[PDB]
Amino acid sequence: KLCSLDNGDCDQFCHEEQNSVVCSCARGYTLADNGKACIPTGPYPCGKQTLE
Amino acid sequence: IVGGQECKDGECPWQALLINEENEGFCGGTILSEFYILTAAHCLYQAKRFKVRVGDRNTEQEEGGEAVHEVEVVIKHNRFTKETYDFDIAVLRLKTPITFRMNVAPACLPERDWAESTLMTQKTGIVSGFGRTHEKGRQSTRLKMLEVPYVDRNSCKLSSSFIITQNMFCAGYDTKQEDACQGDSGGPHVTRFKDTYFVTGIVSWGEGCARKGKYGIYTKVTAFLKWIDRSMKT
Ligand SMILES: CN1CCN=C1c1cccc(Oc2nc(Oc3cc(C(=N)N)ccc3O)c(F)c(N(C)CC(=O)O)c2F)c1
Ligand SMILES: [Ca+2]
Ligand SMILES: [Cl-]
Repeated sequence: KLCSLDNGDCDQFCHEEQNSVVCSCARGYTLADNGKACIPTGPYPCGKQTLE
Repeated sequence: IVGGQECKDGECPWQALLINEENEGFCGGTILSEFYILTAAHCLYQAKRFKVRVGDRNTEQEEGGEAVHEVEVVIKHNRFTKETYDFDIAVLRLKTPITFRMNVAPACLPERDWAESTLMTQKTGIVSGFGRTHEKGRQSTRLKMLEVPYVDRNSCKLSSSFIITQNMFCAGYDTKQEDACQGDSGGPHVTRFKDTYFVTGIVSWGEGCARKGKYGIYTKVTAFLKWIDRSMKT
């Protein structure tokens, strides 16, 4: 399944390479050490409601 | 927007409103970054000159976070056609940058493959705007949003009296009288994935508003991601 199985555990973009999953993020985000999570780099990252 | 609910404080931060010379919101847009606004090519024909307002949720009241920006460059899709509304997409380069804040933030541009297999396969998307609350009613003074389910392509084709091209998709309810409407055009259609909102469409057109058996038609943004990207390197 890879990306077909719960987005391959990626927070955002998931791609399959040589039968494995590769996660990536939108601009303004940094991929976490776990190679899955997307960490905002600033206070107003894209795609986030301003509930502050 | 016919139906749905008011966008609460900070809920649709990427909403942009194109305003004419009398300061009347005539179309919507989506904030893509500090300098760029995504809108429909057909809205360009609705005003000889227009500006862009961000951070607005109520046209009749001062909230304090609103800001108007002039457009320095309009980048229309050169293949846009009025007879079909095909390629209904345009990017606006602002003269001055937008500073993000409460109610002012960009929506994320996704990557095409992931967007089409994952975002567009979600049950629903969210559309928003200051458009008409009723097909023959008045435009809203309050920013509204509405969750619209994706509609199967064939059902999409069969419902329409006009050509539905591959650069378009249907969203809405066949039954329920909830839909985008006039004035919402050029506005955002986003899909939420794990608390993050990605741009998936641009409010394009529709046979009336909220009619049974009819859907709202949107520009398929995923087919223009490379075009948008190139435009943003203007
Ligand atoms: C698909 N093609 C190809 C050529 N023409 C069309 C075409 C045919 C019918 C309508 C059309 O667009 C049009 N759509 C309208 O309303 C909208 C409805 C919806 C919605 N229900 N989701 C979203 C955005 C809108 O702007 C309109 F108000 C008009 N108006 C400006 C008039 C009005 O209804 O008041 C219109 F021409 C365009
Ligand atoms: Ca206001
Ligand atoms: Cl601003």
